Amino acid sequence: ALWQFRSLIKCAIPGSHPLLDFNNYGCYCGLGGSGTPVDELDRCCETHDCCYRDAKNLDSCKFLVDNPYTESYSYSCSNTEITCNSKNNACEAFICNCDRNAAICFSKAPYNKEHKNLDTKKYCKGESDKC
Ligand SMILES: [Ca+2]
Ligand SMILES: [Ca+2]
Ligand SMILES: [Cl-]
Repeated sequence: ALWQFRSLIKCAIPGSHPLLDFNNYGCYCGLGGSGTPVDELDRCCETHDCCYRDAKNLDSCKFLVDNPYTESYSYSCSNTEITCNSKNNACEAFICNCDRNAAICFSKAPYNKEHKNLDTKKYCKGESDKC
């Protein structure tokens, strides 16, 4: 679930505010995206979206017609470390892992505040590079 993803971000990056910080950043950090990623953190967000695309192609997820953004899963946070409950079903487990990979990628990527709230219409028009 989207709110859970943001919780994962807070876990890996306690020093941040998932919404104000990682939403409306670059061309892909936020709901969907387009164009060419502006930087490493932006690439993390692009990758994340493609992860959700892959999820929808999983057998289990297909049958569930599950929506990555609203599908809830079980996770726990421990000292900056994220854990996706092994009891989540295969689809839920793939979605949680997508979010987990994203959160970790964010934590490693440098944050460039000038990439915040870019004009998608004058910096992101076009198609994604991958997926
Ligand atoms: Ca996005
Ligand atoms: Ca669920
Ligand atoms: Cl598509």
